[PDB]
Amino acid sequence: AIISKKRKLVADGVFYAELNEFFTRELAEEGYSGVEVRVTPTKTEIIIRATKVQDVVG
Amino acid sequence: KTYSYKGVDLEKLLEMPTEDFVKLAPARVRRKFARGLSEKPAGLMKKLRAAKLSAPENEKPAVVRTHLRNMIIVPEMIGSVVGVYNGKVFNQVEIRPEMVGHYLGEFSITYTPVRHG
Amino acid sequence: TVPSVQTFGKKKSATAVAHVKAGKGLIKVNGSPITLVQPEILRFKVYEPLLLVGLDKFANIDIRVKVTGGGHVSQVYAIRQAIAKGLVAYHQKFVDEQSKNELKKAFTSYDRTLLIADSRRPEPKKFGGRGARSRFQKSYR
Amino acid sequence: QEVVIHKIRINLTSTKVKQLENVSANIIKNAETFKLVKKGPVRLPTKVLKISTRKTPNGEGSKTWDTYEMRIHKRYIDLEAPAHIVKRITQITIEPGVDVEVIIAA
Amino acid sequence: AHENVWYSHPRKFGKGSRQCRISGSHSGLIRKYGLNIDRQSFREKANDIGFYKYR
Amino acid sequence: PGVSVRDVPAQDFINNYASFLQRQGKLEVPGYVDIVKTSAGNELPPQDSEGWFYKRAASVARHIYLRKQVGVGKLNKLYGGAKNRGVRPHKHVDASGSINRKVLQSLEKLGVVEISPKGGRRISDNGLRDLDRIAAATLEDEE
Amino acid sequence: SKKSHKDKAKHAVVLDQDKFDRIMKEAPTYRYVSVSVLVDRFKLGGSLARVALRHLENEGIIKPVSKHSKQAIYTRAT
Amino acid sequence: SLVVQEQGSFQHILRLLNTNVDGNINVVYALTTIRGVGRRYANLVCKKADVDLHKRAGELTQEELERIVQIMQNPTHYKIPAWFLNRQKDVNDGKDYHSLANNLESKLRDDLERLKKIRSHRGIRHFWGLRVRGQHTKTTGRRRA
RNA sequence: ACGGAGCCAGCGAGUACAACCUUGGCCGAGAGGUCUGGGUAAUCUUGUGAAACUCCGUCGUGCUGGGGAUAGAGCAUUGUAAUUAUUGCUCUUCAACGAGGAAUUCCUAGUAAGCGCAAGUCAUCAGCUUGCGUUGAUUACGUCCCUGCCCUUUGUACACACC
Ligand SMILES: [Mg+2]
Ligand SMILES: [Mg+2]
Ligand SMILES: [Mg+2]
Ligand SMILES: [Mg+2]
Ligand SMILES: [Mg+2]
Ligand SMILES: [Mg+2]
Ligand SMILES: [Mg+2]
Ligand SMILES: [Mg+2]
Ligand SMILES: [Mg+2]
Ligand SMILES: [Mg+2]
Ligand SMILES: [Mg+2]
Ligand SMILES: [Mg+2]
Ligand SMILES: [Mg+2]
Ligand SMILES: [Mg+2]
Repeated sequence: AIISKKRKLVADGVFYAELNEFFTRELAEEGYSGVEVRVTPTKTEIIIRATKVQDVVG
Repeated sequence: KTYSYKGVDLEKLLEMPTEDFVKLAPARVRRKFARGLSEKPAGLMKKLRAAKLSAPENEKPAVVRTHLRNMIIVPEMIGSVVGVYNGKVFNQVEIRPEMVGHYLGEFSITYTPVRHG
Repeated sequence: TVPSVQTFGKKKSATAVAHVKAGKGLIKVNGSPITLVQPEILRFKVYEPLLLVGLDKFANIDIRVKVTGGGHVSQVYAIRQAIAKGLVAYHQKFVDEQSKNELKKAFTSYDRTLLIADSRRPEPKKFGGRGARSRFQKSYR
Repeated sequence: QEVVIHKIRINLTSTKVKQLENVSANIIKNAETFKLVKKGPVRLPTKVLKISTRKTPNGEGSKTWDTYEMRIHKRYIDLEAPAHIVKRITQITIEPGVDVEVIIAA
Repeated sequence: AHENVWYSHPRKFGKGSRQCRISGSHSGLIRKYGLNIDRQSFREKANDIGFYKYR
Repeated sequence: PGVSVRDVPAQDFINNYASFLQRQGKLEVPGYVDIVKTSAGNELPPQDSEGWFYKRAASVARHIYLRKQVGVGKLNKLYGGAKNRGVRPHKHVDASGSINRKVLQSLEKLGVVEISPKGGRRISDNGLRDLDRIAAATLEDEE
Repeated sequence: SKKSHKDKAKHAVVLDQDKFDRIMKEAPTYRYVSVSVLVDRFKLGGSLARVALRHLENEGIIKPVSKHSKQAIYTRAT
Repeated sequence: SLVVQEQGSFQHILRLLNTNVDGNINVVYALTTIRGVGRRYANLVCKKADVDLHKRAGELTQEELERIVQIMQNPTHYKIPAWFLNRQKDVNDGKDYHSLANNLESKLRDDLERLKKIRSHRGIRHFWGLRVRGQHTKTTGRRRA
């Protein structure tokens, strides 16, 4: 949207923190280890590094 | 000199509409009324008038007692007897003609006077 | 084109950019005659390089200095540095090495920061006090 | 027929630097191997974003304070360029972290 | 709990108009750049936010 | 033999141009003058009981001559220093806008200023020449 | 605290013709002249100290050496 | 520059508005000595009176004194604005008076006992002789008499 | 001190699912309101034309034009709601105060001190606080005497350790 660049960057950072705390909360039993957020013009992919990959996959 | 408000003598004061008071009554209350008032003081004044008319014309009308403190003393409510809440008890107060302009909370001393020794 | 060089001088924030050309003794800072710097007491300071060397040294030269930033004394010192640096740069570039040599000797021989920039610069204020190296006060009781 | 010069304008953004710098390097290398006219990768004052907080959560202790920050770099660029090659350049060579925006200068 | 009396009071503004979004606290809140989070929650999550101690 | 306003010392130039406006009957003076503080900062009027308006106009015209274009708010910030806020630490408070607006309107009425396209006021040709003449005369009076 | 100064007017608020005679023949024999000195001789209150001193610059009785404000420094015609 | 001062004409002690003033002070600040008269007010009154700013309180003539006092007691006729006054409106009669010294104490007092009679918090506090403007008093004042 | 006049900064921040920074043109003495603007940001506020300071005047040793608390009245502004005075502005009132006992704090160069400005809080509110810059020094460039600290040696009935 029409949002200042600094505000948008802070929003992206707090969204990163969003996901990080989310995954720590839920995926812990499945061995969550880290998160990354990569963005293309098309889609915003979230790459989830975990110990037990299949259980996260389900 | 009995009393006059701004050259509006007490006799003239006795029954003036609030809108007439608006042109008098310096900037604070002026801004208040200009910026609407609320629903509640309508009910307060209605209750006051009801107690005024119902009383048998010889005694000070029955205690109209309420928690609404921000209300302000307008001409067509002189003579009523209001219990203005205090945080403990509705402090009783009659409405002298000089009460006008000020607040109802003014006569509800929110704290007992402090004394040492 | 007219032989002309541009220099700068600084004082903690204040920047004086001087452009010197082959002119007729034209000396304007902010488009005003140099005689009218407001400090009025730091006034001699804006003259200060010239009197060291003698204004005859620049009779075929014109100097215009645009200056920004700083306070007032900082502004004046930046103007001084700009003037001196412009003289040195022009004389070195177009006149002769020895000419620049006596100019540098005369400038450095008096108030060394007249030619060289001052590095003396404020440092951040730490917390716990009104100044970078001050503390509020203590009670003890 | 899309021969009209577009005056396309790019603006980058990055919390960090090296990704932004190599992205700009890639954009300029693509433009130059495509024979485009460019106004160079201008450098803008990296806006520092500072927050000073009290370390202690309770206020007890000697007054001690800290200053977190980022330093954002924008560094817009601009081309006098046609569409398809340039729009394809815009949609390629993006790494994470660096955010890119495009305005057509229509 | 009258539908027009329960939670009647406005909250367009003031201290309680906004929450920590991490703990829902009111005290020690930061509103700069829209963080809307409190002192110390910021104190540890800032590194993942992108903040780092420099000076 | 050429000269400009930037070529003349300031303070004496402002007072000279103020006196020239004083002797001339132009520059109509609003009625509410001689009572206003010219700034919320001020608590005593101008010490000059009459004619301070002319000096203010001189300063304003000189200032517009110096800059590209200026509005009333720029003057308001420029004029006026610090309150003695009783016990409060001083801050800056902007001067009175009525004085600056009336000064600008009067200058427009005289014709030394015109409303710039960019938004604000700027100096016209004839007024600029007027200030040039005043500058040359002040320099001559100096020597 | 207590007004123990015991100070009278210690100056002159409105001049005398005799006071004008004093100041007129007084410019000689005082080689240093300043508003401070003129008040110091009990003869000028100080509000009119500058007034009188400027008046002395009517026939060039006392030439200026530095005419800055906050003071006034002059020396007799010699 | 200076004048011969016209000995035999400079007033020393004046009695204006049944209050005594000293003639050696500048006229504006001299008039400030009267209660209910400030420096700004006295200055505007003086300049409305055409009497010079740089005069002394002993050098003005008697007709000038009469002009000054009639100005100072009836401002509204003399294009002194409806504001600027000591007691604008006067919450009794709605006409903008400007109280002078003795009238000033009389009226301020009568307002104080009106507030006492009104029995407002302002009134009760004024009766108590504490801080009435709602300031902190836990550590302030602590000592008057 | 008060009038005028001169007219220099640097850190910031700023409206979105809403309503910020506000230029300019209006009007009003003022706070202010008003209509159009620009600005999601080296673009506009902004060159934040800030203060101290600079120059010319007035005042003149007077608790005085120092000092501005405490006090009446008015005009507005944020707010559902300002009374127990939010804040601003206008007038008037002008108090206490004479360089501050024993004590005690901080400080060695862009330093202390003066001077403000931006940001946090914020709807409205700072005397706070972080940072920023400006005007910018006196005096050391040393010693364990007071208050402590390092380590070594020594003595101890101490080990909750000279409280
Ligand atoms: Mg300091
Ligand atoms: Mg000024
Ligand atoms: Mg002061
Ligand atoms: Mg004073
Ligand atoms: Mg001044
Ligand atoms: Mg700058
Ligand atoms: Mg300023
Ligand atoms: Mg006094
Ligand atoms: Mg000070
Ligand atoms: Mg606090
Ligand atoms: Mg040492
Ligand atoms: Mg100690
Ligand atoms: Mg033991
Ligand atoms: Mg013992």
